[PDB]
Amino acid sequence: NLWVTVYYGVPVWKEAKTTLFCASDARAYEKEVHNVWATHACVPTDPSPQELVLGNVTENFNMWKNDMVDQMHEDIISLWDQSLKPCVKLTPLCVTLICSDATVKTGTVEEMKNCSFNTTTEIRDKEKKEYALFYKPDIVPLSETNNTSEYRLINCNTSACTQACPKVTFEPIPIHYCAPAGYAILKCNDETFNGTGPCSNVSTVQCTHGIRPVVSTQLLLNGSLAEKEIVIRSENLTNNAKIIIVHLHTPVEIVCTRPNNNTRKSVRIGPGQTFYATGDIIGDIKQAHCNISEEKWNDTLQKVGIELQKHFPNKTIKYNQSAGGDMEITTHSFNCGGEFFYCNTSNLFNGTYNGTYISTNSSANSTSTITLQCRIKQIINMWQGVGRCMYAPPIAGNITCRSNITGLLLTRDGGTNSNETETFRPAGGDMRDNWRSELYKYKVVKIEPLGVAPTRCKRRV
Amino acid sequence: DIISLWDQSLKPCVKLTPLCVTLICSDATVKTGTVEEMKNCSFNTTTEI
Amino acid sequence: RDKEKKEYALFYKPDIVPLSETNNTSEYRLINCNTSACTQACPKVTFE
Amino acid sequence: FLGAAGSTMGAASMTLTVQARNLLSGTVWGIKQLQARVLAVERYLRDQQLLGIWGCSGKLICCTNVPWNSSWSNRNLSEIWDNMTWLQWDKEISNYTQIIYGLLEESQNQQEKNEQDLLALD
Amino acid sequence: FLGAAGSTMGAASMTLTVQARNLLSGTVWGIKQLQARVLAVERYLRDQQLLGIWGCSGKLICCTNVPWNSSWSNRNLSEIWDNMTWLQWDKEISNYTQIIYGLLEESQNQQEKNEQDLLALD
Amino acid sequence: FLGAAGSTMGAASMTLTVQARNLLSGTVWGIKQLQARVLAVERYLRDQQLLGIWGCSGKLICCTNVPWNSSWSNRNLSEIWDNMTWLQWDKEISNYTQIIYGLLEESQNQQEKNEQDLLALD
Ligand SMILES: *[C@@H]1O[C@H](CO)[C@@H](O[C@@H]2O[C@H](CO)[C@@H](O[C@@H]3O[C@H](CO[C@H]4O[C@H](CO)[C@@H](O)[C@H](O)[C@@H]4O)[C@@H](O)[C@H](O[C@H]4O[C@H](CO)[C@@H](O)[C@H](O)[C@@H]4O)[C@@H]3O)[C@H](O)[C@H]2NC(C)=O)[C@H](O)[C@H]1NC(C)=O
Ligand SMILES: *[C@@H]1O[C@H](CO)[C@@H](O[C@@H]2O[C@H](CO)[C@@H](O[C@@H]3O[C@H](CO[C@H]4O[C@H](CO)[C@@H](O)[C@H](O)[C@@H]4O)[C@@H](O)[C@H](O[C@H]4O[C@H](CO)[C@@H](O)[C@H](O)[C@@H]4O)[C@@H]3O)[C@H](O)[C@H]2NC(C)=O)[C@H](O)[C@H]1NC(C)=O
Ligand SMILES: *[C@@H]1O[C@H](CO)[C@@H](O[C@@H]2O[C@H](CO)[C@@H](O[C@@H]3O[C@H](CO[C@H]4O[C@H](CO)[C@@H](O)[C@H](O)[C@@H]4O)[C@@H](O)[C@H](O[C@H]4O[C@H](CO)[C@@H](O)[C@H](O)[C@@H]4O)[C@@H]3O)[C@H](O)[C@H]2NC(C)=O)[C@H](O)[C@H]1NC(C)=O
Ligand SMILES: *[C@@H]1O[C@H](CO)[C@@H](O[C@@H]2O[C@H](CO)[C@@H](O[C@@H]3O[C@H](CO[C@H]4O[C@H](CO)[C@@H](O)[C@H](O)[C@@H]4O)[C@@H](O)[C@H](O)[C@@H]3O)[C@H](O)[C@H]2NC(C)=O)[C@H](O)[C@H]1NC(C)=O
Ligand SMILES: *[C@@H]1O[C@H](CO)[C@@H](O[C@@H]2O[C@H](CO)[C@@H](O[C@@H]3O[C@H](CO)[C@@H](O)[C@H](O)[C@H]3NC(C)=O)[C@H](O)[C@H]2NC(C)=O)[C@H](O)[C@H]1NC(C)=O
Ligand SMILES: *[C@@H]1O[C@H](CO)[C@@H](O[C@@H]2O[C@H](CO)[C@@H](O[C@@H]3O[C@H](CO)[C@@H](O)[C@H](O)[C@@H]3O)[C@H](O)[C@H]2NC(C)=O)[C@H](O)[C@H]1NC(C)=O
Ligand SMILES: *[C@@H]1O[C@H](CO)[C@@H](O[C@@H]2O[C@H](CO)[C@@H](O[C@@H]3O[C@H](CO)[C@@H](O)[C@H](O)[C@@H]3O)[C@H](O)[C@H]2NC(C)=O)[C@H](O)[C@H]1NC(C)=O
Ligand SMILES: *[C@@H]1O[C@H](CO)[C@@H](O[C@@H]2O[C@H](CO)[C@@H](O[C@@H]3O[C@H](CO)[C@@H](O)[C@H](O)[C@@H]3O)[C@H](O)[C@H]2NC(C)=O)[C@H](O)[C@H]1NC(C)=O
Ligand SMILES: *[C@@H]1O[C@H](CO)[C@@H](O[C@@H]2O[C@H](CO)[C@@H](O[C@@H]3O[C@H](CO)[C@@H](O)[C@H](O)[C@@H]3O)[C@H](O)[C@H]2NC(C)=O)[C@H](O)[C@H]1NC(C)=O
Ligand SMILES: *[C@@H]1O[C@H](CO)[C@@H](O[C@@H]2O[C@H](CO)[C@@H](O[C@@H]3O[C@H](CO)[C@@H](O)[C@H](O)[C@@H]3O)[C@H](O)[C@H]2NC(C)=O)[C@H](O)[C@H]1NC(C)=O
Ligand SMILES: *[C@@H]1O[C@H](CO)[C@@H](O[C@@H]2O[C@H](CO)[C@@H](O[C@@H]3O[C@H](CO)[C@@H](O)[C@H](O)[C@@H]3O)[C@H](O)[C@H]2NC(C)=O)[C@H](O)[C@H]1NC(C)=O
Ligand SMILES: *[C@@H]1O[C@H](CO)[C@@H](O[C@@H]2O[C@H](CO)[C@@H](O)[C@H](O)[C@H]2NC(C)=O)[C@H](O)[C@H]1NC(C)=O
Ligand SMILES: *[C@@H]1O[C@H](CO)[C@@H](O[C@@H]2O[C@H](CO)[C@@H](O)[C@H](O)[C@H]2NC(C)=O)[C@H](O)[C@H]1NC(C)=O
Ligand SMILES: *[C@@H]1O[C@H](CO)[C@@H](O[C@@H]2O[C@H](CO)[C@@H](O)[C@H](O)[C@H]2NC(C)=O)[C@H](O)[C@H]1NC(C)=O
Ligand SMILES: *[C@@H]1O[C@H](CO)[C@@H](O)[C@H](O)[C@H]1NC(C)=O
Ligand SMILES: *[C@@H]1O[C@H](CO)[C@@H](O)[C@H](O)[C@H]1NC(C)=O
Ligand SMILES: *[C@@H]1O[C@H](CO)[C@@H](O)[C@H](O)[C@H]1NC(C)=O
Repeated sequence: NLWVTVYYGVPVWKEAKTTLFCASDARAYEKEVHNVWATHACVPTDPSPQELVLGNVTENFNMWKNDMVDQMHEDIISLWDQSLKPCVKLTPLCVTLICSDATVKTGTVEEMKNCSFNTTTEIRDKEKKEYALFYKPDIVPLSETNNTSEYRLINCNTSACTQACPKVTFEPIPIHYCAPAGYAILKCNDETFNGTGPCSNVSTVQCTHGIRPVVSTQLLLNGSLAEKEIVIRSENLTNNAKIIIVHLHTPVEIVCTRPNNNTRKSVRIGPGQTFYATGDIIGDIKQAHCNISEEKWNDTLQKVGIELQKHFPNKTIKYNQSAGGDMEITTHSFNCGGEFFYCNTSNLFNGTYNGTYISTNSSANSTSTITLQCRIKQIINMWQGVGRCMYAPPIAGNITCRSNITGLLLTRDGGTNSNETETFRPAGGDMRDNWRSELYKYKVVKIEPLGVAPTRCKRRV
Repeated sequence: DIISLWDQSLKPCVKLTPLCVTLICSDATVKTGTVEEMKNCSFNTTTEI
Repeated sequence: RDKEKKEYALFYKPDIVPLSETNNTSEYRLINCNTSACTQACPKVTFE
Repeated sequence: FLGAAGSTMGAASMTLTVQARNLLSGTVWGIKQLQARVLAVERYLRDQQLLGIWGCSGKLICCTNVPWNSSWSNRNLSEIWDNMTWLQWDKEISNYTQIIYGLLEESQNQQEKNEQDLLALD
Repeated sequence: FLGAAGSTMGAASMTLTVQARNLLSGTVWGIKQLQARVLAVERYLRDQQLLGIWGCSGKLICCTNVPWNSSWSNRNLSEIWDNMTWLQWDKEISNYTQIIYGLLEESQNQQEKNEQDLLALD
Repeated sequence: FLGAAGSTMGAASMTLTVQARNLLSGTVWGIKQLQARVLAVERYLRDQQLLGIWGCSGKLICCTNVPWNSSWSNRNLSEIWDNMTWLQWDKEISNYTQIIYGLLEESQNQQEKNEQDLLALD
């Protein structure tokens, strides 16, 4: 009667975990073999990906329990460490610094400080007096001070910092994540994808698209855009300690600059190792800042309020400053060129939206620009101290960088007094939320090509 | 396996090269309690600076 | 780490260089000091 | 690849060979590349070893001389092969698997020893 | 190994198994030896997988039920199998390889489903 | 696994598939796990490659069309298959192995070329 039969190559799958690998987009790496993300070691994706939509397939999704984002976080940490490993270590520079003054008066921000010390030459006996201009957030007054002019570095009582090599470029080259053979990556195709829940349109692929590992807090930069509508993603939307990833549809352009003409000098420390620092500032001293259009940012906040009032019905939402904390927590972190900006964002997230469409200024046109000021550090302790601290070497000349804004990382500070006005503050710092906004579509599965079924057919014996 | 596991466990920890200095040592357990074995030693350590 | 001791050795003439800012004095350093720190070969290693 | 994931079982009777042709072809990144290269070989060889133990290796569709138990049977042939998809089948059949696999293995060895005894008695 | 590289096509039809028995068996140097050990397994399993997809795996010489197109045909059988060696053939026939291989794959799956329908109708 | 190590040769003729079932898939420790994972694949693929070269791969019990020489023959069939065990056989027959293996290889290729010439002459 009915005899059991086995089929090889059935199209079924199951949920599993595996070690995906990088694959670049065959960019010209004949001279740029010095990138920090080592993308020249990735497999060149010469052909187009196997983009096939399945049809009549439903799959359940949950990206907060994804393992791809944890793997990508560990890859970024290990790439950073193995790029920062063979460079110069700044252990002989942690000495007593005599810092008088560098800027002539208060100026814009007098964050320069003229610190001199006794560096060590190639000869272990002769020590030489040297000077350099350090930024104000890098130097601390020395312990047991009688308001004296003795300063040390921020990192000396915590961990020694290795500087970045000057040939290493921090440019975010796109990275494709590819599953091994025998696995697959299934992605959603709903244009109004919640983030969790099932999808009615699923396609298959072997390699994800070219996501840019862009490191920034608060505002997201250079990301992928949503298709037609602003998408608001969160784990619960009722727990106040869950970061809301807002995904815009139209990008907003930001222009960030450090305008003062800075120089670079090399201080020899030990045999064969140098140390690059700020030598002098040529010309006038101006303020490092960033510029956004005010009308476009108001329209973007108004549309985010439109999309957010339907999840908090019959309420007014009200944007505010970031919470209490240090500069590295509150300020919008940023990096272009190689200089690590930290921008203020207190006049940016400022206003409110109730149910009525308050401003119809999109019908008119204005050239008013919001300008937010940014400080600049050298010594960074990023990813909460799980990675090593780095001294970013200075860059001669002025720096400019155009960028887009595709996402926001908000948080809620509701309470009993928030019965009509709802507070939404900027927040960030958990760096895997940056890469949850790019790996929202994808899921990894393992194919199981053995199948068991009866055919009412017997083996010929 | 025991040797290599021991070496990789002691690999990332603190090295005591700066501790090897001249120690000025006087007896702390000066009493004749037939134990002794604890010598109070002072030295010039190096701070972060 | 405290007690330093005076010690001599006979070095070949291409290895030593007169020190910087010399008034034709008798101060010499190694050739490799301003280029890269140099590790000696182990004596049990054979170059055959 | 996986073009008939939502189709019927019989519609997978012509596209089951394209799921079998993509199963092998495809220093941090060096480590990940090496681990992926070993994983693909392992996942191919496990399925080939199970097919060889069942004895119907070298072909895609088999017949295994073992009756289908009524505890596993719930539908008719048209209902299974014309309405349900392979993923729903794999969801609803997945229990009682290792006893099926052992039954196929001992049936294959019984076939081998019976054929060898028949040829030795020739 | 490779002793009939300069001989004719027919003369390589008795020594094609000696070149199939050397295909598998044969910390800087540890890394190089590990990479060589993985590459040998990959290069053997790719050819075995293609032979399995064509359905004639387990034997050295096959016949594949697919006509030889006139766009590929240029010589006679005596000229091919008695005058030319395998190297000139591998130089000259190498185009249309993917469509030849796909034709063999679909022909093998058609044979499998036709045989299964014949045994099911029995 | 290995449950019939002390039984007769015929008594291992029904449980010889359980040894083939467990033959695959049964940073210091990461290195040891990686080396073990490569070693299992190599040791499985070597036996499968030899069985494919002899041409009787895909089955557990073979017949190889080659006469048993009197220089290897010392006992009767009942004495071999009812009194001696397989480990004693592996101890006592182990010489003249490569000659037997090459004879099986050339016999298989002769069978392939004879069958292909018979089908080409059809
Ligand atoms: C940040 O802090 C550093 C150090 O704390 C300052 O750097 C020093 O700045 C002074 C002031 O400009 C420099 O002194 C000048 O140096 C010129 C060239 O240097 C050579 O000559 C001097 C001897 O004069 C040597 O000591 C030195 O090693 C070099 O060999 C000289 O030409 C200048 O001399 C003129 O002025 C003096 C009076 O000051 C007169 O007596 C002379 O006759 C002549 O007219 C002057 O000496 C000094 O060289 C700088 N370096 C160091 C290591 O001390 C930075 O200026 C300060 N600010 C900024 C923005 O970086
Ligand atoms: C979001 O995405 C935008 C778009 O890419 C980023 O903006 C880029 O930022 C990078 C720096 O991070 C810029 O790269 C630098 O550009 C400088 C200017 O290049 C222009 O001018 C030269 C000379 O006229 C032209 O040849 C060139 O084609 C450009 O028109 C370069 O001077 C820099 O060169 C550096 O690298 C080379 C190669 O290694 C070295 O030889 C140099 O010495 C130097 O080290 C560098 O290439 C880039 O121009 C920006 N693009 C745009 C469109 O503005 C944002 O940074 C990004 N956001 C974040 C947060 O990363
Ligand atoms: C092993 O060896 C070590 C060092 O060799 C000993 O450690 C020292 O022990 C002495 C004796 O107890 C300590 O001296 C005492 O310190 C107390 C607190 O210390 C502060 O104040 C003193 C100034 O008095 C500073 O020098 C010091 O840095 C701290 O800021 C004081 O309260 C004590 O003062 C009292 O006694 C003196 C007389 O000795 C009177 O003049 C005072 O008025 C007051 O009554 C005293 O000075 C010393 O601090 C310890 N540390 C060091 C680094 O020297 C161990 O005791 C020894 N044994 C063991 C078992 O470990
Ligand atoms: C250091 O500061 C310099 C002074 O600002 C920077 O130069 C500026 O670079 C930007 C690039 O974003 C240029 O903006 C472009 O302008 C053109 C229009 O060009 C016309 O107008 C300019 C006005 O100065 C004129 O110089 C030209 O000849 C043209 O007539 C736009 O089409 C582009 O879209 C873009 O907006 C500035 O024009 C340019 N200013 C000057 C004075 O050259 C310089 O980039 C800074 N250094 C670094 C490394 O960034
Ligand atoms: C930030 O936002 C900008 C606009 O908001 C983006 O600028 C657009 O980028 C598109 C993609 O690179 C461009 O489309 C391409 O344009 C060229 C020139 O006409 C065509 O040849 C290409 O076919 C076309 N690409 C496609 C897929 O059709 C847009 O022209 C360009 N400008 C506008 C006004 O839309 C920035 O790319 C974006 N990112 C950054 C880093 O600035
Ligand atoms: C770097 O090295 C220089 C040496 O080239 C140091 O300068 C010396 O500093 C000491 C103090 O640490 C000075 O001693 C002082 O002498 C005066 C009298 O002149 C006395 O009143 C003080 O109480 C103190 O004893 C010394 O004069 C000075 N110069 C020399 C040539 O030795 C310098 O301190 C080191 N550090 C820095 C940060 O520059
Ligand atoms: C290593 O040294 C640095 C510098 O001394 C230490 O940073 C200091 O940490 C303390 C404790 O968090 C800070 O004090 C706090 O200041 C805030 C205002 O910013 C005030 O509101 C709090 O009540 C508290 O007093 C201190 O400001 C900070 N110093 C600087 C310059 O920021 C660091 O803690 C040391 N690390 C270790 C492990 O010893
Ligand atoms: C980002 O920018 C905003 C505005 O530019 C900064 O907020 C303002 O910071 C100043 C500090 O100079 C505050 O002035 C002082 O505040 C203290 C504490 O309330 C008060 O006791 C003093 O009398 C004086 O008013 C100012 O209140 C504050 N807010 C506004 C609306 O101006 C902010 O500090 C910047 N940085 C960060 C990390 O947010
Ligand atoms: C840009 O967006 C902001 C908010 O998204 C718009 O400003 C807001 O306008 C309303 C009414 O025009 C303000 O409400 C009232 O403000 C007064 C000011 O003291 C207050 O006393 C009243 O109780 C009431 O709340 C609201 O404060 C204001 N928000 C601000 C200024 O941050 C603005 O109209 C938009 N501009 C454009 C050009 O689109
Ligand atoms: C740790 O560092 C301290 C310095 O804070 C050292 O103390 C100093 O030691 C020297 C000898 O190495 C003392 O010099 C002596 O001076 C007397 C006259 O007072 C003379 O008779 C001796 O022949 C010798 O020259 C010095 O006084 C003393 N104190 C200071 C403030 O310099 C100490 O030796 C170092 N080592 C240890 C193990 O503590
Ligand atoms: C590290 O220090 C050494 C020793 O001071 C430097 O070697 C010196 O390099 C210069 C430039 O090549 C040599 O000058 C040349 O000498 C030749 C004669 O040999 C002459 O014909 C040229 O016109 C030129 O003047 C110099 O002789 C040489 N010193 C010795 C002792 O051979 C080396 O350049 C330094 N490296 C760095 C990176 O600073
Ligand atoms: C399901 O998703 C697929 C993949 O995104 C959609 O196919 C795309 O359709 C657009 C038409 O707007 C084409 O331009 C693209 O080329 C298609 N993608 C590919 C890979 O070919 C499909 O339309 C979606 N279907 C539904 C019902 O949502
Ligand atoms: C943004 O948040 C700050 C948090 O401090 C708000 O400031 C408080 O406002 C309430 C309103 O009555 C006062 O009672 C508190 O004393 C304020 N705290 C401080 C430290 O000043 C601020 O009002 C918020 N912004 C808006 C527009 O609501
Ligand atoms: C948020 O925006 C409002 C107006 O857009 C700011 O209120 C004005 O602030 C300036 C300078 O602080 C004052 O000169 C005006 O008188 C203020 N106008 C009103 C109506 O209050 C407000 O300061 C902004 N918030 C922050 C934190 O800067
Ligand atoms: C949509 O998203 C919100 C926030 O992520 C979540 O609370 C809600 O359950 C989601 N709804 C569905 C149908 O997935
Ligand atoms: C909330 O707002 C909507 C639209 O403005 C309105 O229809 C509804 O009645 C409001 N809810 C309550 C409880 O009034
Ligand atoms: C929303 O705020 C604007 C501010 O001008 C006001 O005109 C409008 O009446 C408000 N709407 C509601 C429903 O409170």
